Amino acid sequence: TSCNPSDMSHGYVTVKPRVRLHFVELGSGPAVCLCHGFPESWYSWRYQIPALAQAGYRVLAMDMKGYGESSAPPEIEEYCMEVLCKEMVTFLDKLGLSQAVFIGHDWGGMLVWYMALFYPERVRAVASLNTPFIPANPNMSPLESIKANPVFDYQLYFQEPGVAEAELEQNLSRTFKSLFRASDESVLSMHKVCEAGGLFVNSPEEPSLSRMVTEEEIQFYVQQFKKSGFRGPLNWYRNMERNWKWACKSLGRKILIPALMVTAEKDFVLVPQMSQHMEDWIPHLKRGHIEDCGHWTQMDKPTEVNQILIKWLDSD
Ligand SMILES: COc1cc2c(cc1OC)[C@H]1C[C@@]3(C)C[C@@H]2C[C@@](NC(=O)NC2CCN(C(=O)C4CCOCC4)CC2)(C1)C3
Repeated sequence: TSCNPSDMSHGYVTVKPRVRLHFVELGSGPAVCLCHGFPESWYSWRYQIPALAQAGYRVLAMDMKGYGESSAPPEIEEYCMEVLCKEMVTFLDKLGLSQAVFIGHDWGGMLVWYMALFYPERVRAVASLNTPFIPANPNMSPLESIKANPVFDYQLYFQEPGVAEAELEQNLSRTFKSLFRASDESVLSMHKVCEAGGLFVNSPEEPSLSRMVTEEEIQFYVQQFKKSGFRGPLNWYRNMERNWKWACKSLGRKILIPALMVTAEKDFVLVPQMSQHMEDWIPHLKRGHIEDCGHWTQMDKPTEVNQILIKWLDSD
């Protein structure tokens, strides 16, 4: 049901000089690669690694670049989609892996999406939790698509180096106790974060422990964000220009490999309606849906999650 880090097989792979990637491996069979979201760790797949291995799979759960035991280079440009995706491929190469299944959640959702577009020969199959695939529009700058959706106002507060960093890093134990909750325990409003001066502004001094997590697991995340900081994780937000430009090349291409889109009903930012037309560009796309389910899907509803994937991995 869970995973003891000191009971794992720990692996590391240098993909570039200052850049080594660490992961956790378990099981045999076809190779599955799990890529986490923000601000998390391979540990947030702790309910899915073991169930997946038992279904007959070679599972590799990752510390995405900038997190945990993976390297956190100081340059923002190192964090754009095009640079990260290529490093995934070098990753597969140095293990003798010709192809793989990729399954991403949140930001990791977007990464898994760029692989099936640009490197579909190494991608056996692709799946995403929350994150929808929406083709860029060549005539809407990214800062415009923020005007028309102020739910995303928080991205601007994130753009300035230093600022957002200070808030999340002053008291780490409060940050994760504040963030990792279910929708009905929420202590954040994404409405005018830029104006109010931050996120943890209307949030109590001593948050209560939510129902979903233990006082240990908060310590786990707390200690991982002690070596690297929040500079790395926040920079995944600050490459919107290049990502629009690179992405513009996909126009016309259609992913044709086996695919699956899974939405959650209490994610009020990565909202389900945002994927309504993903079938026009992905003709083979299967779907799933979960209810009562917020953002931290795997932690809230792990059994629903496990059943949907495993039924889909064995379908094709
Ligand atoms: C309910 O209230 C919540 C609100 C949030 C979160 C949890 C919540 O509790 C439940 C957490 C924490 C944070 C700090 C703020 C916000 C949202 C958080 N996640 C996020 O910002 N992910 C980004 C990467 C993937 N993105 C896309 O792929 C495309 C881009 C263009 O098209 C639209 C989707 C865009 C967003 C995920 C970031």
